[PDB]
Amino acid sequence: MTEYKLVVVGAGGVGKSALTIQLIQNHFVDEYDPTIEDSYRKQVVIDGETCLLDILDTAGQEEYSAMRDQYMRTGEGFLCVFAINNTKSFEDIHHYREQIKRVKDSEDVPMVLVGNKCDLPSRTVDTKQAQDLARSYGIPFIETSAKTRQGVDDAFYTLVREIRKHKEKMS
Ligand SMILES: Nc1nc2c(ncn2[C@@H]2O[C@H](COP(=O)(O)OP(=O)(O)O)[C@@H](O)[C@H]2O)c(=O)[nH]1
Ligand SMILES: [Mg+2]
Repeated sequence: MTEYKLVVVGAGGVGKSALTIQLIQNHFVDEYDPTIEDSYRKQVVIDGETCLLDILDTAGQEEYSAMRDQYMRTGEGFLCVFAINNTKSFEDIHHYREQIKRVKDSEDVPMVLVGNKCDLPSRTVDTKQAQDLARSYGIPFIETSAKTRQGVDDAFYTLVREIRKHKEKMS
């Protein structure tokens, strides 16, 4: 009955699509056209509450989408995703958070920092690094693998729990 509008953002290749599809369909996609942006819905139970997750997997294509606009402005929570084997994608995080702050005109937007691909040994971004950045933003940090499903539910559900904290402060 309660809906949650989630948006997944981050540099190309970090695993935004694989994480979303893992969440909704419980499998790991080998390849997914990096230009495809679409929303995915799933009814789930989180801490005993039935809700519908309405999740926008962004792809960053300059072509107009009225759905995208709607989601960024009405998006209640955002997953900011980098890959632990992609130093540049971690450097790109701040750009994403800053543009979310602008859309919401707020420094307190429900948001979670996600370090994806944590099954890979070629790690270049250590946990303390990402934990210190999330400390600065005042948001949770979760390490995930869309391949093995580690942390995937935790990432999306933690975001819902952040939206709940926000919603109950604002009223
Ligand atoms: N090993 C590993 N590969 C991943 C993971 N998540 C995504 N990938 C792969 O990384 C590539 C890009 O993922 P994709 O979801 O298209 O990233 P996007 O551009 O952010 O949407 C694909 O080849 C996926 O199979 C992960 O957690 N572990
Ligand atoms: Mg994609």
